[PDB]
Amino acid sequence: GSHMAVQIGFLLFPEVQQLNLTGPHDVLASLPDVQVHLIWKEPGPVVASSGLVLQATTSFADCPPLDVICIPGGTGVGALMEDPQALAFIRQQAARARYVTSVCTGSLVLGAAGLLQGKRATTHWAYHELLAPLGAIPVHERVVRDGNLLTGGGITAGIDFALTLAAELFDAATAQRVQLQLEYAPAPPFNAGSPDTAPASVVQQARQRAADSLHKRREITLRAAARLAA
Amino acid sequence: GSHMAVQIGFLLFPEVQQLNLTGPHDVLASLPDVQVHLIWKEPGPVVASSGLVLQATTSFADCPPLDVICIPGGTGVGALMEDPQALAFIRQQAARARYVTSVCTGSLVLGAAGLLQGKRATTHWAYHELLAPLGAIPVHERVVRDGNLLTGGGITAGIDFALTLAAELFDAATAQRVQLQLEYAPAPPFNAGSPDTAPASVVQQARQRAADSLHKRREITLRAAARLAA
Ligand SMILES: [Cl-]
Ligand SMILES: [Cl-]
Ligand SMILES: [Cl-]
Ligand SMILES: [Mg+2]
Repeated sequence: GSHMAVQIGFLLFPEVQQLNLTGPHDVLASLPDVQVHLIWKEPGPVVASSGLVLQATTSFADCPPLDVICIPGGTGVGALMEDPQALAFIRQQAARARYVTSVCTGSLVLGAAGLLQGKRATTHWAYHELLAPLGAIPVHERVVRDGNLLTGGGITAGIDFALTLAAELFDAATAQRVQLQLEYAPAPPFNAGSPDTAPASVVQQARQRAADSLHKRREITLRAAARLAA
Repeated sequence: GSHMAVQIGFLLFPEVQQLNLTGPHDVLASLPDVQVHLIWKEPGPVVASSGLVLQATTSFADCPPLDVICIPGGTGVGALMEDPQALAFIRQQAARARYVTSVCTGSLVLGAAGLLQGKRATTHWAYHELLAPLGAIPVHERVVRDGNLLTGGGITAGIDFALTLAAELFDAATAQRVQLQLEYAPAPPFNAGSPDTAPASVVQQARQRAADSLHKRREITLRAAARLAA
């Protein structure tokens, strides 16, 4: 241990999209003197949306004050957006955190917690329209900073997000060393990572596959928004 | 129990580099009609090199016959390269698997198992010189295919590897749909992901940080290579 150790905490909830957590985890855990916490109601196993089992290391109650709080996205976001225990924890940690952050649909949770009002932010492309009712000003960029808020786009944007955050916590040379250790020189075999470049038939397939979830999440978002409006 | 599901297995071992497993796992588990296994000597918790805890779903003995075997890399591969039980599992699965695969330094395990003799393969850039003593034809590319062998480069190459494998298992349109769902249109904040583009100062800092591991792994590699004589 060190008096100056940086405390980084990820919310780990059932039906998280695990890459939203595990991509950033590997970038940030590599940084000098960092301790990374995986936070839920109690320590123990938590099942991600793929069926991969992750393990929370601390409860909300025992989590130390965080220098960075990060909300990963996933199917489980809808429940979180109306989880008073989780939202209260997020607001409490955000009061003093150096950085308040999210990846993918985790920004919808920051929105439900009241932390995006009047702020520019992004989220997963398929849910991007849900930012505005939460008070955010939506921006279509992969990593969006507004003061001490940092939000990443959909799933794999967590890697770009975390390297950006690494340079802010330390410096460019440190982020570059991590990027090289991860051999992060991506060369995607297709050009379908954005709805603006993917084949139109693939975009339609993706939207159809997401329509039921988007409908349910919109209902949740509007209830969360009405709470903020009152 | 979808009977025609592709059976995909990752070796999950102590001191795995978790992102070598969790990146490809999230890609492949998104495919239709697949079942993904995490295999170790027994089911239960397995701690990755960063301290992230993962959970093996099956023992070697209980694992079904796999269509795809995938060996992730990590600090723990040195032990695997001389682990007779793990090597026997790999060899028996590879004897009939439709695809034999690895990410990062997992190809050194395939090499120790005798499965790269005369075969084109890659690995993490910092360990690439360990391929030739194991009989491989070392190839400086991010994803290398040689018959039913498919190997990926260091850590984050797992995502590009897995999308390539997804198109082989299914088709391009299916792999594109997963790419879009993962929003995998990378925009790295630095250009240091390869030793060819990173600043030379950064390459030196990465090489020095890897030096003790490389020393240990070279000794193991030369013992494993001599055992390939018969
Ligand atoms: Cl169509
Ligand atoms: Cl390694
Ligand atoms: Cl080793
Ligand atoms: Mg079959």
